Amino acid sequence: MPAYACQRPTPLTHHNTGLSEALEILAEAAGFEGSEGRLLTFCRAASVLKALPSPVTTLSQLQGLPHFGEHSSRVVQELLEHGVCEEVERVRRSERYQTMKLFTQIFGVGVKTADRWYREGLRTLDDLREQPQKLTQQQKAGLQHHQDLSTPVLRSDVDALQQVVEEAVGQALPGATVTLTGGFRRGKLQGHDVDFLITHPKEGQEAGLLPRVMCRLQDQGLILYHQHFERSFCIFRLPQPGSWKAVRVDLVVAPVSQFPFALLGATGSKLFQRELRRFSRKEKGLWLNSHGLFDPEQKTFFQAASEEDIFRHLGLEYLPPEQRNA
DNA sequence: CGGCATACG
DNA sequence: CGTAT
DNA sequence: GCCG
Ligand SMILES: [Mg+2]
Ligand SMILES: [Mg+2]
Ligand SMILES: [Mg+2]
Ligand SMILES: [Mg+2]
Ligand code: NA
Repeated sequence: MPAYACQRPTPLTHHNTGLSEALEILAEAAGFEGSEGRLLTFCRAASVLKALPSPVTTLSQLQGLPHFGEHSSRVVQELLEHGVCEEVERVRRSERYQTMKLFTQIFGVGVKTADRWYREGLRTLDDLREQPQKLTQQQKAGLQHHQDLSTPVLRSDVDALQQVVEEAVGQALPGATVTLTGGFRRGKLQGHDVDFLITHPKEGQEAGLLPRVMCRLQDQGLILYHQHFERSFCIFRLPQPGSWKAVRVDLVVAPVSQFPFALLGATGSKLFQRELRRFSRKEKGLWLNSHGLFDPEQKTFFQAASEEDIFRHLGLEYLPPEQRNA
């Protein structure tokens, strides 16, 4: 088992679901307390289990696996022996965890804002609605639409949204293309948002595109919220039988020369990209981001034509999106 | 021990 | 500060 | 919390 998540296939569904979910609870709780190092380790340990070819049934099977030390091993041991881990259950039922989870799930609210509100004594969404002076317009949108945004987005919803985005993109810039990214490109059947990447085959033609797209979507009555650039974080109005629902949609524009890097970054998973960038810098001496791959010794950028190119240039076996579910 | 991904709105 | 993968 |  290699130590970096980008060195091993990680499928969407796997053989250690309960064990990984418990470790991910501890990762999430670590983040609510600002402990980014412990969040990473618990996330990494969870991802190792997702990469295994069969269920862990005995503690001996953790020996030699990366990112399993005393703490993550004890969690697994308790789950295997009793079906429950006391630490995990204590976190799950704690007022701090449940409220930070509730608050951070609001669009426009992060850990720092949620923590401040928690310390001020706030606990519920109605507590927040009773004091709109404390809210940004973004938070107001997130709170107004919270119920809809808590409902899973389905793959049928994605097809409908892609068509309306393509329509607006086609008027804004003929020949521009729309690619589905994020979790749905990795094969997820549900999600909490839809992610798209837009480019144009002629380098430079994509300049100024996203304002033109957003203006056209807003004119069509499809935009319930947006920030108004090259990234937009929108709430869309999606038709439903006899009504509609609010859906989070993210749009990204990249020049075609950067498209492989932007596609790689936007396809994720989040942990996969963190691990890939860590691997690039620490093992290969190259600096990876959503725009390119930089050799800081020669001061040159690697021209990729495909994701396959990028994996080859990092000396990694290629992984299709469906195997990047770290 | 230091390090833990990286960018844009 | 927020957002995203 | 774990790795190198
Ligand atoms: Mg997504
Ligand atoms: Mg998104
Ligand atoms: Mg230390
Ligand atoms: Mg997200
Ligand atoms: Na949030």
